[PDB]
Amino acid sequence: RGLIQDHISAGVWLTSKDSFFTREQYQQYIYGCIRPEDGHTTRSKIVTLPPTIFKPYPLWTGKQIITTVLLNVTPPDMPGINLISKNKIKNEYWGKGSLENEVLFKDGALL
Amino acid sequence: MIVPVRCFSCGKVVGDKWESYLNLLQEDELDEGTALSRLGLKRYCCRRMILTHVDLIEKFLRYNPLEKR
Amino acid sequence: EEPDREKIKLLTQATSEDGTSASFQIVEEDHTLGNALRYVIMKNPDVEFCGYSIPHPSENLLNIRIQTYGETTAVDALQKGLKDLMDLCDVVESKFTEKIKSM
Amino acid sequence: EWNVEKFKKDFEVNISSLDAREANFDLINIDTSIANAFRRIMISEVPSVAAEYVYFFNNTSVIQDEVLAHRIGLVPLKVDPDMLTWVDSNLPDDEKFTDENTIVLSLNVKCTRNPDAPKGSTDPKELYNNAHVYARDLKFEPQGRQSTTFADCPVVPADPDILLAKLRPGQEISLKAHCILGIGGDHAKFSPVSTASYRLLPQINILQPIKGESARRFQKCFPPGVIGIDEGSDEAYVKDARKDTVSREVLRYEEFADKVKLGRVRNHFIFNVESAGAMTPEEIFFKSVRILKNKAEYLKNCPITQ
Amino acid sequence: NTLFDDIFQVSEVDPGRYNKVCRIEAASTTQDQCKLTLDINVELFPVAAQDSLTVTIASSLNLRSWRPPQAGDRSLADDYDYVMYGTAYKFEEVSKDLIAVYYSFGGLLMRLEGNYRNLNNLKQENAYLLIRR
Ligand SMILES: [Zn+2]
Repeated sequence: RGLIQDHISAGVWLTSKDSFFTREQYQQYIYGCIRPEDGHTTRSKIVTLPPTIFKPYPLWTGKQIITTVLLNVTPPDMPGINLISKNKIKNEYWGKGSLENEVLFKDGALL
Repeated sequence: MIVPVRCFSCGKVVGDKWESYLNLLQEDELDEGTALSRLGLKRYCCRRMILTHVDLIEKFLRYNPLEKR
Repeated sequence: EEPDREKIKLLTQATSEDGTSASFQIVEEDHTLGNALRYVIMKNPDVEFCGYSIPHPSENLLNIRIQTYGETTAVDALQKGLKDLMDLCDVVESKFTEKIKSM
Repeated sequence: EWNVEKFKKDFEVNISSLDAREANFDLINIDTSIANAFRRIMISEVPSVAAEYVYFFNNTSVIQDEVLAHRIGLVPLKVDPDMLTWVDSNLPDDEKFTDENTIVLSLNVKCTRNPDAPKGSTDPKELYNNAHVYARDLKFEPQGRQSTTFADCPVVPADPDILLAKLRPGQEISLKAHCILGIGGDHAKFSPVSTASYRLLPQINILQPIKGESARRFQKCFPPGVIGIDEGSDEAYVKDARKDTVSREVLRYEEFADKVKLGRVRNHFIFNVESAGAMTPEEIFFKSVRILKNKAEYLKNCPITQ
Repeated sequence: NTLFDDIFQVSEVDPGRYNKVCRIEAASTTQDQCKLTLDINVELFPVAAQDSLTVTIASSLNLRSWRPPQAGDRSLADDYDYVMYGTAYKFEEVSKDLIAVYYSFGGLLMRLEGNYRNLNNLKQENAYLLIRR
């Protein structure tokens, strides 16, 4: 049991280091996917991360979005899942020095 | 069945533009493209509406059972 | 005539008691009002988080959640949104009328 | 910092073209959520007047009653939709339709043969009488008040030439359509616009200049008048980026795909609103913005329930 | 407070397969063993080869929450152009002294190589990365 077709290609696109999102966009995607009124959380409020880029403009990554959803769906009394997985996309496709096949999860945060 | 009233995709009323369009292909010896350009169907959703139509009602109407034949 | 008792509803499951986190549910709405209202709401400097979500297209429902800090109430922040949308639309109408007249 | 007055300073309108059926106008310095709000409302929520309940008394034509009823629904009527209020449903049919909420259109056509045309098929219109049933045959039937109210705005189809049905001798159509006030969101027949759409202003950022015959050769890659060259010995310039269609044909050639960038102006919106004739497109836009404002007033007035 | 600060000379600017990120390879002008590999949004912060970046790693912007800027106060970001907030996820040793630290700013990775200076750069739940130009 897993997501399929479009959801897979959407995860591939959203999770690219190239995908950035403004505070407005980030928070919108978040409430779009999490409804605390629906029992979708273990917090009864919403929590959020610091932006990836503090600079010129506050910017969040897609991986930060997956961090926010995992931080919001797991119970606050438990540390974040730690996992080293791999992708079906060789690193060579993202460049001569890019490293994108190692899936890294540290304390609930896709790194 | 009969020339649609509106173009499914856009919304522009087209049912008024059939007979003149057919006249423009007969009387003016125009071509389908230029005829549709003069009809104002400047979008392909509209273009296709009239361009592709098949007014099968003329074939249906010869079956009218309410008149002797 | 009556103050509409069913248009907007405050989802107790989604509302703090201190005072700065609510989910509101509006009936018979969608992105139409929603995305504009969240956009203006994000202009409020006292909004920490705000967004809208449709529980399901067929249901014709709109939930909009505003969680702020202790310097505003979510009902107050929402009223700030609506006053901004009304005044802004007044601006749009006014400049549109002016340019219609200028022709 | 952001205020509604700094928006009023920043918001612009430029109207390129205002036809009694089409308006092409620009909204500069707005948010996409607002332009999309106006578009969405202009399409679904702006009320218009369209046939809703067709009462047939006879239909011997080779066309299905239901189908003909839907086609009569599709006919746009040249009616100012403000002449009528909404018809409720909480109440019996005898109260539903009054002269304040309903417009009656009668259609009584009987097809005959004509006394002997020339050859034969000499079309249909000469061989037969009333062979072609058009929307122009929808006779408007007022009641009392609205009879007077429409003295100077009688009810006419916004396109009488629409062919509605084709008959044959002895075939007949008698029906009475009840036109009500409705919104384009509840059914597409109530949408007053044919096409209300926006497009972001195309921006053509030339990264390095091109000149001579490579500049004019670049110029021919875009719609005729987007790229202008005055001399070309010094620059190949953009006469008007608004003329472009973003066909992105220029990228097919290495002569350019490394010396041009193609973007858009997120703030600048090019609206195109074409009306179906029921109302003038600008008046439709006015109703759309007044509709969004009225909605914000409804949400201010409502009491937060719990 | 600060943990590491240096002026770096960019040796490579590779866009990879991206439109607004690039993996920059740089080396410190001031210490032969200091090396850097960082993915930056050049659309926000354009960079070129052989260019002078003033990289500083700090534990905070001080002079549970995050606030948009306010012209009533400033931070260490007021001194620098490009700021990222990230975490350290790996510590590798290149010699009996060389150690390479890894941060991820939501997936924008950085690999600093050194040997001893790291000892003011121990693993922490957060690292602010500030760049000047
Ligand atoms: Zn069309």
